[PDB]
Amino acid sequence: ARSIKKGPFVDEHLMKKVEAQEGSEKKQVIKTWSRRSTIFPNFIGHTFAVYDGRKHVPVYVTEDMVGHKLGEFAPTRTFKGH
Amino acid sequence: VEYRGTGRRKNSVARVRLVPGEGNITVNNRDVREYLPFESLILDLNQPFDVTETKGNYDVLVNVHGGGFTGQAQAIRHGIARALLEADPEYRGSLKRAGLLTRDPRMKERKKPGLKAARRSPQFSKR
Amino acid sequence: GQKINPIGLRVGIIRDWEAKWYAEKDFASLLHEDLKIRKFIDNELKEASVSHVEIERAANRINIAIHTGKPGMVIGKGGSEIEKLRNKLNALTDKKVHINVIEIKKVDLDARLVAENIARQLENRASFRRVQKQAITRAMKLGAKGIKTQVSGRLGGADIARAEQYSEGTVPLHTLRADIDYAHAEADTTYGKLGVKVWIYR
Amino acid sequence: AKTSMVAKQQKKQKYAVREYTRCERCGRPHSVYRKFKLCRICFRELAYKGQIPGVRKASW
Amino acid sequence: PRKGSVPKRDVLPDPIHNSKLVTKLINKIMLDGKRGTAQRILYSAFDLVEQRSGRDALEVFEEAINNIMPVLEVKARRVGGSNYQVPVEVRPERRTTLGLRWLVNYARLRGEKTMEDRLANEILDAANNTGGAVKKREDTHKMAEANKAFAHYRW
Amino acid sequence: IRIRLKAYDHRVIDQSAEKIVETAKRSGADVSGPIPLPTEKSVYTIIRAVHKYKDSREQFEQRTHKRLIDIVNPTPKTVDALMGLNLPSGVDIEIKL
Amino acid sequence: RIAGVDIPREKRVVISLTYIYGIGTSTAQKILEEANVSADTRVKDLTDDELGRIREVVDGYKVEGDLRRETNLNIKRLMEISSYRGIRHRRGLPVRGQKTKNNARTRKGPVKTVAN
RNA sequence: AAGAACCUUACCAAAUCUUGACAUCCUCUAGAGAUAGAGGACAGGUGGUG
RNA sequence: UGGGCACUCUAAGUUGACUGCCGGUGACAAACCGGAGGAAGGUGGGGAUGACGUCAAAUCAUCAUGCCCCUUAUGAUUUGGGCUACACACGUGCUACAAUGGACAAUACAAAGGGCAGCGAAACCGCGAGGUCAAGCAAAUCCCAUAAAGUUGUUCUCAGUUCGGAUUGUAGUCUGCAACUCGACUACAUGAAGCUGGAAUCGCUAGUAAUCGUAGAUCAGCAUGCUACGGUGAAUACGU
Repeated sequence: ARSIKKGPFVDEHLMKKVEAQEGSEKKQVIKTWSRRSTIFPNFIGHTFAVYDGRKHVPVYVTEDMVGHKLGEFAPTRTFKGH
Repeated sequence: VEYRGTGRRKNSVARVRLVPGEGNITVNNRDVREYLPFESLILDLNQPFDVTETKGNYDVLVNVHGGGFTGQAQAIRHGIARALLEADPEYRGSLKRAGLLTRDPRMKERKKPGLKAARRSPQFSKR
Repeated sequence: GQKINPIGLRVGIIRDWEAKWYAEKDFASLLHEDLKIRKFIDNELKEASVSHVEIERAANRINIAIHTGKPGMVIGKGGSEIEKLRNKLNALTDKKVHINVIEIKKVDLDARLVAENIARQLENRASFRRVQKQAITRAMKLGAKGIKTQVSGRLGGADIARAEQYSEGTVPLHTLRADIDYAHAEADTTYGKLGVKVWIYR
Repeated sequence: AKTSMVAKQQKKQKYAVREYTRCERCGRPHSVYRKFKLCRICFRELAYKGQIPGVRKASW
Repeated sequence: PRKGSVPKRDVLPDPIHNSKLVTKLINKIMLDGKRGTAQRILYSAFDLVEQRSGRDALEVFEEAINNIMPVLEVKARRVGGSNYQVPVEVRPERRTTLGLRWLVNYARLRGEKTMEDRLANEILDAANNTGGAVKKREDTHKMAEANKAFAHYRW
Repeated sequence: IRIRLKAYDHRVIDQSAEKIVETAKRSGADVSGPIPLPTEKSVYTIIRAVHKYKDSREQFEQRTHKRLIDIVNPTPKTVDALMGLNLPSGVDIEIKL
Repeated sequence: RIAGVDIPREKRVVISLTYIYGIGTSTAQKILEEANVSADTRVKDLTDDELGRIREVVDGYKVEGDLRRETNLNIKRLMEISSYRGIRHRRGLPVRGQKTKNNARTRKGPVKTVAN
């Protein structure tokens, strides 16, 4: 995954709508389609409505989640047993 | 006084140069017992040296390339017989009796399509 | 799947290639230029009895040798018609000034011409048996060692596909030292497509 | 569907990992060779007539 | 098979002991085309049985082979609900094939540490009329002894 | 001086092996014999069927035959007669020079 | 015995020391470079002064307990934040992304068959 | 199918369009991105019936 | 390496294997058995080559096509997801359950291919994937590239083990806008089932069965699949 020279990956438009509102106090429910963006340290206290394919499941970002892409936190398939 | 007798086995070609002298067998400028891993190859190599009595009487300067070691050993053996006639052409009366002047055509098989690799077939079940 | 294609089997052995040029690189574009020319020739020279089209290439120049059973129809009244063919091809990519017309004297001895002649009559509500027998009769009258003809699919407008095959003389399709001209044509009728195959051996 | 995916393949995509190869003669997106830009089907038909230079049946 | 007989592939004499029998024993020990090991297995056992018995390595081997080779086999005929076990005397060529096979198989089935010691152990036991190799022929003879009543059903 | 030719057909490369040594000897010049270079066989394996019938493969080849002819004494009448290449539109010519 | 985990005696140091959890063969070979032990002496033929040198090196690495605790909190963290890896941990399924359709037994466990 | 992260994908969920994705004649700015702003007979259909 | 081109290779042409021959069994003749050269003997061995027809076998999703429908949709462009989901059953393979072995070091012997913005040497760094600079080669010239099984020694001493490497944790490499769904790999940690498989079953009479690696097509990346290439390499096949 990536490299050390390339570093972390966040979609070119995604962080723009993160450092857009951080000068304000309230977090938002920004609708998201990029599941491949790394959850950056500046992603803290921010609901990301990530598209699972049909819906925008919201996710409050805690410190531990920094490092994995928000796609890991958006379940795409559904299964209730057999 | 090089008696040039060619010899081919599988994918190997040996340039046998019979020269007079009692000594070892020098495969690619190396002793036969350092070149060939096993002695059984060295026995098959000296088959025409034994069928007609010339054992060790020549220092075979052989330049073999291709194949493994068994293919190279019999390519030398075939080349030796084709070179024993180069020294004395009245030697075939026992070489044909023991089948040493014939190029062995038992070369590998094609990978037959539809069948698993060579002549064998894959697993077969019934639906 | 029973019969190997007669042309493909004998190509290189007794037959020769139509596209005769070398291209270590740019092979894909050069080859597709050949088909682009051939496809344009197919509809432009449709009513002309065109049998083979050879494309040769040398010194950034495309040589086309068109074997036709109706010379003059392609050439024109001295060259006017062939000039339009040359410049229309000329407008495509490079220059291809060389166009050679070769007369096919025995039209009924060419598989592609016989198959096309059969297919056009079949489209005009003709007997699928009379067209085969008459064409076969002409070729054998012309000295051919043997001719084989086959028409397939909804013969006469029926609801079930059939295959009427008639043969005369010797047509050995298993011998390789023999030039058997083979060609397939289609006849689009109201009831569907037809399949014409001809095996003329001389 | 055809005539839209063919034009899309002809159309230059954004990146260098989006383009793919289609048989220019028929439009098949699978098993297309690079030396001829033809699918395994179109290769057979054209090689049988002899319209591909130097290509003949192999019988080794 | 149906059409006549099949010529057999021959072997050359052993490099050391000069015995075609010895080389064919290598052909039985060999698995997956590995001649190297098989050649080492036998010479590490021929030279080993010399230290156990004392006599020549090939001399004990010849004695042992004779005590494994079967004299009377039991081929199967059929009349109906009863299958006729017809005792047939073993032709000389099949005897050596069976004796060599029973030496290897009943050496593999035993075990102390390795294959060389197992082979050497079975070689000495056979010359002493002991071991599985000689117990296989004793059962082969026994079945031929019991079914002498079917002798005249030999096709 | 290294004139080399590549051809798909062995007959036009044998004819190209000749016909230029003869225009080399047309002038006063020594030319090396046609060197038989290893041909390059490209093998293609395709499924005959238009769908699912595998294990039925049609195999095709394409052999590029190669030759090497070396002019040993290049005279002016050879460089002027070097354009007399009778290429049948399918024989690639590579004069290293 | 090293730091509570007894290693098999009558075994070579390089081989016996891998019996400790958290230490493998490549790590074990590292001890014998620092501690001057010939990697061939049996633990039963080992000298007490050699034991001290070995034991000093061992605790430097993440040897026992800590590695067990570390690996668990790593998975526990994956459980808490409900990622793709960690939810599959709950359900006992291959978390890397292997095919669970027909061949997954070291994660599914016993084959509890359903009749047809 | 001799090559499923996008493509391939022909499947699904959103953002969309309707002379059209294609014939044939008549450098910045938002925005997931498409795309947007600024510097008419006809087509098409991996739709059905081997 | 100068020089030769001798040998060998390379690729064009050209000999040879035709029951010519010698017997003997059939002289109803074909034929059949043995023998002689000869490299090859009885269609020398393999490949391509698949008749009439059969199965309304397969393909309207390669393509075309009669008819039937959609035609602000059954058409069309984008992002995301899915095609990889998992109670399980089936077919086809791979890996092992070690001592003819594991490991540890040295030490050999191929074939066939591919390569231009590709193959990418040599050097340097890194445990290693790999990275930095790079010569040469449009290639019998340079690169992939090193075959490995194999040989020689040392170590283990039958143990779920110095067998086995599934599965997890951590830190990384490459490609790609982007490896979470869902890539290949590399290190360190872990260490599953598995002690040679029941009833049944398939393949094969030579360079075959078995065994070891190499190459190519596709291809940014991705094969235990497929197609090809060689190395080692059994044996009874009496008999119907």
